[PDB]
Amino acid sequence: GYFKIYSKHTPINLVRDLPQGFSALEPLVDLPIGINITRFQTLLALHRS
Amino acid sequence: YGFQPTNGVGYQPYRVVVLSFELLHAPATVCGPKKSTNLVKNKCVNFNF
Ligand SMILES: *[C@@H]1O[C@H](CO)[C@@H](O)[C@H](O)[C@H]1NC(C)=O
Repeated sequence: GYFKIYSKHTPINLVRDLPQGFSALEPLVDLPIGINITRFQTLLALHRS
Repeated sequence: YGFQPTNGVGYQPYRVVVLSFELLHAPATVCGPKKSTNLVKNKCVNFNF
């Protein structure tokens, strides 16, 4: 019943393929709310102009 | 209701709030703090950090 989100940002230069580097991910946020998530989506803000 | 300035006990407005503590499957989330004592050093003690 806890939703845990870990995050990490890193400046990069290469275009497409994921770099052959190493970096851990810190614990960022915990949510003590119980849900039965099975599927997830993604949100974009297209240039409506 | 018949609230009047000269109404005695039993007819005056009574403000009543009822608190219901439910303990369902979700983790408990409402309760008070714990008293923290003064910190000591360099003495064989016991602690609940
Ligand atoms: C998910 O559903 C199961 C049964 O379908 C239930 O036992 C469980 O508590 C649910 N978890 C949630 C809603 O976070």
